[PDB]
Amino acid sequence: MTEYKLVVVGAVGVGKSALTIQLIQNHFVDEYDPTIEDSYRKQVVIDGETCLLDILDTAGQEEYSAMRDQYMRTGEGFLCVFAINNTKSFEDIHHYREQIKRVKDSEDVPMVLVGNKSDLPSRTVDTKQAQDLARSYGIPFIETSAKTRQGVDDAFYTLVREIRKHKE
Ligand SMILES: CS(=O)(=O)Cc1nc2ccccc2[nH]1
Repeated sequence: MTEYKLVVVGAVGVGKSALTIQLIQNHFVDEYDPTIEDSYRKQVVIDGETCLLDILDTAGQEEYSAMRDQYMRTGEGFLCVFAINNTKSFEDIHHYREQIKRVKDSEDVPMVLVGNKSDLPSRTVDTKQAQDLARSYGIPFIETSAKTRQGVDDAFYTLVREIRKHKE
């Protein structure tokens, strides 16, 4: 049972808890709790490899800056979760990605881009805007709603595969 550390980083109003809990105990929480640091751990069968996935839900407040470098250095994977109900958060990803590069010290990093609330009718961002951009970076774009549970496991399995490819 190999250990995999996945840190969840997103913006405010994305509902990261709705994604994490949906995978942990398969529960959808509509409520928005001010998460500071929530530890999660789940055992999944990655294409046959049952491993231990360590997940940490961080805060979305800019107040935590000095502690940012701390968790970003121990995180094997970075779960960039944003909501397509806001076009501002789509730009904030660049700030995070650019910073992550500074903490990773490498251009090669198994990261993907996902968008929650893809089931909301207030969708102001289209998939093309994300696909075209993701094409440039060369990163797989996966759209999964944590409300209806559409390819949730698949989105996590793909990430682990990317990490394994980097390892070996
Ligand atoms: C039970 S735990 O070890 O606190 C959960 C966790 N999730 C993580 C993600 C990245 C790095 C360390 C991480 N630790």
